[PDB]
Amino acid sequence: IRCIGVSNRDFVEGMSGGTWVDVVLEHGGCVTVMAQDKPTVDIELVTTTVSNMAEVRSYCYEASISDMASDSRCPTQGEAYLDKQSDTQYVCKRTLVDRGWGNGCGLFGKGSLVTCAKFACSKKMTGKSIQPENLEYRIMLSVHGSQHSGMIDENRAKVEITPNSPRAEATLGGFGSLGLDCEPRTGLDFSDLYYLTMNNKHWLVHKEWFHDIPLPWHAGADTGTPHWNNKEALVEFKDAHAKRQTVVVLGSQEGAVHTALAGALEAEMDGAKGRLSSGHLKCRLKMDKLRLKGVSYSLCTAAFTFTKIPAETLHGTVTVEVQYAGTDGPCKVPAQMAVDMQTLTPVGRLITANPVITESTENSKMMLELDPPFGDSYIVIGVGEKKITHHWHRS
Amino acid sequence: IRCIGVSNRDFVEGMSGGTWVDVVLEHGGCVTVMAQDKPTVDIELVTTTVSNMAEVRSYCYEASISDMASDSRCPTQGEAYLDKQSDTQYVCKRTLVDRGWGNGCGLFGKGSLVTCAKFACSKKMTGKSIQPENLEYRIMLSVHGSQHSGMIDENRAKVEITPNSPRAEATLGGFGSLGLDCEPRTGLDFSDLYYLTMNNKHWLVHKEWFHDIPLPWHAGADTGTPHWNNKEALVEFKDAHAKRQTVVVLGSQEGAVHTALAGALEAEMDGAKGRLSSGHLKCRLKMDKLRLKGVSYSLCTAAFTFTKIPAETLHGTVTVEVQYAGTDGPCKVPAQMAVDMQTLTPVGRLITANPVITESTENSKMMLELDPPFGDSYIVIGVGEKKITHHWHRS
Amino acid sequence: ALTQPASVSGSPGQSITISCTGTSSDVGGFNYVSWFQQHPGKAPKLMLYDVTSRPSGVSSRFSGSKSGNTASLTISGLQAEDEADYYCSSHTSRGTWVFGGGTKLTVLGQPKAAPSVTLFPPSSEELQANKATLVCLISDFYPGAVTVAWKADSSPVKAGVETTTPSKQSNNKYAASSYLSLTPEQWKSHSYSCQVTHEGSTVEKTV
Amino acid sequence: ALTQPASVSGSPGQSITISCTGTSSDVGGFNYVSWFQQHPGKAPKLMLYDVTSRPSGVSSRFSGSKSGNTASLTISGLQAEDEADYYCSSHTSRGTWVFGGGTKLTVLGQPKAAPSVTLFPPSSEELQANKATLVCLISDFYPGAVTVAWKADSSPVKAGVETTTPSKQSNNKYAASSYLSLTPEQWKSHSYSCQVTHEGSTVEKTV
Amino acid sequence: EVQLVESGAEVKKPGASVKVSCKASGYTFTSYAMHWVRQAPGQRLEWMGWINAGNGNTKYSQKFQDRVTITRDTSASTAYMELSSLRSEDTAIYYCARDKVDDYGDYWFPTLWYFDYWGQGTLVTVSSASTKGPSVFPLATAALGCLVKDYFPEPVTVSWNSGALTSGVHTFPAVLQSSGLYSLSSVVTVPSSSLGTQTYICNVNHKPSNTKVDKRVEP
Amino acid sequence: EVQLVESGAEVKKPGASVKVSCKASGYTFTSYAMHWVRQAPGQRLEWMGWINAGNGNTKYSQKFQDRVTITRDTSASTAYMELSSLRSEDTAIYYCARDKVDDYGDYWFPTLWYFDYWGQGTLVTVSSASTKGPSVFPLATAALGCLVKDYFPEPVTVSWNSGALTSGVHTFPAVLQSSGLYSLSSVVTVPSSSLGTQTYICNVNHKPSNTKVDKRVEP
Ligand SMILES: [Ca+2]
Ligand SMILES: [Ca+2]
Repeated sequence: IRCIGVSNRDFVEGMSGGTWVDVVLEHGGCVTVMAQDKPTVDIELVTTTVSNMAEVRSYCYEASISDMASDSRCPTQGEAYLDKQSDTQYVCKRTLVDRGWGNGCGLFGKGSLVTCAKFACSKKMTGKSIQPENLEYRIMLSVHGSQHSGMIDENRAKVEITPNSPRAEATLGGFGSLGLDCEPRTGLDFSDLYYLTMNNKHWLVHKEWFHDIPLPWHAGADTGTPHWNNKEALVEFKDAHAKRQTVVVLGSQEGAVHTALAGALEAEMDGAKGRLSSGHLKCRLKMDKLRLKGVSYSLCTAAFTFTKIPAETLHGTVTVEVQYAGTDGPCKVPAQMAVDMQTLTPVGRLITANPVITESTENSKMMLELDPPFGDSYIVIGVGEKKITHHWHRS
Repeated sequence: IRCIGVSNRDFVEGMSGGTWVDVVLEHGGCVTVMAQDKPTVDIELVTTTVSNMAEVRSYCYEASISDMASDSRCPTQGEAYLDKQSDTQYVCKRTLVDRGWGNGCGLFGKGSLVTCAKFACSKKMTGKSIQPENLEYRIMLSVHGSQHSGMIDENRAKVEITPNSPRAEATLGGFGSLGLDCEPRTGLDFSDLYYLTMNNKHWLVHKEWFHDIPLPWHAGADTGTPHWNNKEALVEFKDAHAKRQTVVVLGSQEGAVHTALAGALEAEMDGAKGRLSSGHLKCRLKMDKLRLKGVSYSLCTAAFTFTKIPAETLHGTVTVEVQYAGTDGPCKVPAQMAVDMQTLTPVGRLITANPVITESTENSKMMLELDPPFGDSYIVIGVGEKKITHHWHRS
Repeated sequence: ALTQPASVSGSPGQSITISCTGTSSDVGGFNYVSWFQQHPGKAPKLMLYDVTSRPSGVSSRFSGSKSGNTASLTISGLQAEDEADYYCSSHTSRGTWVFGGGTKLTVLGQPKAAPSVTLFPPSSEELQANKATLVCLISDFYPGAVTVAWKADSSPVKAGVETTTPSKQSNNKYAASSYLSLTPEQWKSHSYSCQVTHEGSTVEKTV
Repeated sequence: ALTQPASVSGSPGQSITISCTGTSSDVGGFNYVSWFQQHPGKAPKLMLYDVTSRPSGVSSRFSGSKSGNTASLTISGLQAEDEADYYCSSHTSRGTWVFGGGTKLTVLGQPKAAPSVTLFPPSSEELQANKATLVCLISDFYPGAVTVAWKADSSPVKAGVETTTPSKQSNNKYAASSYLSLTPEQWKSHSYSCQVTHEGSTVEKTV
Repeated sequence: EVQLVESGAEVKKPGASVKVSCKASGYTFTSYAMHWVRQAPGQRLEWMGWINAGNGNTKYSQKFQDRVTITRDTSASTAYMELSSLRSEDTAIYYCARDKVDDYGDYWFPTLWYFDYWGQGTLVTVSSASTKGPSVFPLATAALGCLVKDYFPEPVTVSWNSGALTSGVHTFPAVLQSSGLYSLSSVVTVPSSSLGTQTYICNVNHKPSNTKVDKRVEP
Repeated sequence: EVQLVESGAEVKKPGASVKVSCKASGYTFTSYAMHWVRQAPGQRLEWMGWINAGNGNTKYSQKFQDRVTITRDTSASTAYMELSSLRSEDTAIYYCARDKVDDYGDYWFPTLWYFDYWGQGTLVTVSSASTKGPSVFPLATAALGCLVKDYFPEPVTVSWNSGALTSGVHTFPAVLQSSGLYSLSSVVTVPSSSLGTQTYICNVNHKPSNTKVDKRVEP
């Protein structure tokens, strides 16, 4: 029943007596599979996981500087030098300044000056690599087994599909089992995609774009205190009037990066695993071992009661929840639609094949789904005098 | 002497017997003014100040969000609403999400959802307005009065020029006084310039550019907790799969702003006053009351000694510092250049008019500046047998 | 935020209904309506959810319904073991949860009996010890649900008041106590009155 | 960082020179060379700056010069009032300031006299009180400038040593004291020696 | 067998902070949100907040926005609630209760059957008092009684006439005041003919402070 | 009249922090940089750093980079030096000294005549000790003496034979140890013929602790 209420819902009808049914599962979608003499089954791709990612490279998009220092020399005394020039955490630059008797030099003219400042990253973004073999697709199945909405594993199963194990068989208790032969390697191509993390938000980006980012970077396996390459990308030096030189940081580039990510897929993180809420999986479902659990039940004879008002889903089907006064459960629910209440000739069809009451206890509930004809018809639940009806209009 | 050693040094020679001398003072420049029978005077614009600025407007270039909340409604139950929608610190947006029996709604379909989040500024930039009448130019004067480099107010004066007081007279003790009639209103036009402050750095920017900045802003007179207009400039909402909606902040725009400021003049702050290290002032100097202080001294007769090696400035002049053994001070320094040591015929000229020894104490020092001819010549200091010489080559 | 009656009672074998009234943003807006049973000294137990659904194991004597902004829990065939506090709850349009005030359910084992009220002033020794408490004793009422109002010279008073939850006497009726805390000066300023409300009746005492 | 001799002396009326040797990044690189005079108990006083310049009021008996990495302060016509510590200083290429070690200037009022050295071991009572100090007394030297070296069995020792600045005796020669602090066990491990150096001579005592 | 086990009772001073744990067994902890609901004595249930055990996301009631932190440890299958800047109104039993998250790992809408299992509850008493004995005052068919004021911690035991008088005796449960200290009273109904003739002594002892007190009650 | 006046002496414990002030008069405070230079007793001068009074910019020696803060108050014409995380090596006299900034308000290159005026200096003693009396040990032409160990604070006064013996007596200035406590010794030179015959008693008293001690010294 898990597709009931999903707007992006597809209905797939297999051939009577057929073995296979092709489906396309997409994040945000849900497929209801029907076939004659089989239980109706809802199937949905709920998660896509990437595991064992490897850190590729980190980029500093916001930096700061401190501990600025200078060395200066008189004209003809050569180039200035600071020992911070031998420290990779520092950025340095040389210029010339006017010197003379008034500031302590025996000769007049241009004296060398060098200025250094310690670079530190405020905020960085990290890129991690993806191996296509490390994908895992999680598929949920939910049988239309007459269970009602909000029941606190026979109607429900979880299946995991991987590149190395593209086939699964989900066992559905009394309903038998369903086979899945999927195509995980087809679809989203992680050949050229890195995983980018910035400020606890995540995207899938193209490698080519990631490798051409004009920002300081440190190596994937550089841990603890980082060593920044291309610090000059965020630091500039200015001089004024042959009197001094200062060092400034270019402001944060976070907005430029966010702008470049407008056309990119978004992702989340599950510990060390990446979780994508986008993508699809093409599967072939084997129906040979799927069975109707309650096809041998007797008819229910006691009185039904609507516990909710029947409700139209976005695709024109109708959901019906009823409470059953009797004790002869398990039993088949008499359920149909009719235009002529005297004939009780069936019109429309049910989506929930073989609606049943399961429990032998009184006042148990069940739910079913119907596909009414266009126009007016009566939903008829139960048999004989105590049957209940609900007049329906479709479109 | 304050121009000695400045690379951007201009020499201005007034007419003999002239009253006026036109000069152009620029930040980073220095003008040496010479005239027959007058002391040589150095004049320099050292600061330009803007006072009484008024805060115009502040822009948020980096924001953050917190206290995110949501309200949701079932289909046919109308639009969602959160009371944070009545709070100006919050940004809000509506969308639709799938609802049905499984998540508590009697009817299936699109239900209204609204999401709000509290906006806060991390970093802002402030623009202040300028009134042209509130400019102040500070001019330093330094007479070539034979004082030496590094002497711990007769040779030095400070003059202040304003739009409302464009004339000044600087008194120079024994040298008389110098008159200045300047053109402060001409020059840098603060008609269309705001003063921008960001991260304790400052620029002069154009009003047109400042008023078109696509960022959230608060009013100049909004104090304490700010009220941000156009918060949407840094906040966006996203939704996914008709299941949810989140709110994200666009990253810092600091780098875009820094990029737009590449072609702008830089400034500093002196308390509440703005200080510019760029610009100029055109002045006319009145020389009628300028006098030579030591024109009546007798000649020095005792022995001079070089205390430093004469040094060539960037413009080819030469500075000479000497110590004087005698006690007959104050007295005139015998000083010249000669190609023929027998003739002692003068060649070249002095920049320091009327070089003198001031003190009557022994072993006092003085400094003078010379303008040698091209080629070889002798710097000759003193008279008779004890005179000292230094052979010079120019170019 | 959700309103339910303070007390409800019935004879064994009969039916009773407990109402729970909210607003369009909780009870009238969604089907996230639940009922919990809480016996003394134990955690609440889910009895109903989704308005009408029962967890497996909960007797079908319990049933639920909803109309506009009012939800209802009906218990038929009352047994002595159903005696407990019952709470409705709803998820809200804001993603929060709200509970009702709680309803004491009594299964009547004796006829209803009005309370006896006695009002003690501050003991002459207490004022000499510089504190003053007024004490209101309520005894021999059934069912054990009361509300108490304190008055200082014909005007309500809510500060300084504390009241106990009714406790069983040895004779199986109920008793309760209410204290009004005062400085010796406040007490001497004014009359003071304690009025008990039980099954719609009110008994009043003054000192 | 700047090196100047420890002590300098001359007779009244004579000239003396105090050198100050640095590197190409302070004294040999710039003319920011200064000399300060410090009398006991007072702040330093600027005597020379810019290598050769005198502040107004400083007598012309003081003069300065510079050659390579070595600066020199010459004082002619020595007077008893010139007795003080003198310090050179330089601004550095790094924008910092460095001072020299300081030179004691003595104006000789009596012939030079070598020190008398006496070395006390730990008192027999001190070891029983669980501490051990060795004390070296130097007396009757002139001028008042010495350096002291402590040895533990013919090998240098710098830890635990403290030494006083020479102080005037009543007979106007100088005295000084040096302590070597030891645990009673360290003392019993080894000989110990104190050697005083005065005007290039060395006097040694051992216990 | 699903079980939620909470830590034992705690007494804390106003301004301090409490942290209570709730350990889950019998179900996969990361597939559920853990809610915290408190109940002041004699009062209604009050929802405080929840944490999604699978991804760590939380949601707090606005009443508790600043003072509440809810965390989780997955290895220990344990949820934690911490309340800071405590006041007298925080004295309550704190329960945890579970609800299932959806199959995408998110907890946007709860399931219909939220709070199907509850922890056993943890008593938290906010008081500034320290171990202290009570003050005993008198109170006077007729009803007489014993007022036992300002003691800490519980309990107090009361008898009448050293146990000779048991009939018509009722000792009330304690009341916790704005004081931060408990109070109670004990009442006995006796015939009015015996008032001046017969003596009635109230025996209150409070072992935490080891105080045994006897107090005559008379018109 | 140019004057720089510094605050009075301070005693502090290792790990704590000192703040010393230097108030400038007779010149325009904002036109100058204020430097701090310290001098351990008996040792050389050591430059610590400077602040530009006109714009607040500072420069610290790398030896003092982390522990030093130099600030200024223009309204009070006062410079401040604060040294944190003190150690035994910080015991010194702290001086301020001025130098002029250029006419653009900047302090890139100093003037040639830097430090032309100095403050009077402020003594700072780093020690963990508290007021305590000394331990007195003996020491033995001949020289004998008195070792006065481990006292705090200064001073100690020493006489010999209650003042009868003054000739050939010298009391040394105190030494501050790694202990954090001072020590000194007093020596007297006497004839060797008198050693066994004549008695020599050392009178040390230390009023801060109000301790008067007399100690005989003998072979
Ligand atoms: Ca590293
Ligand atoms: Ca405001």
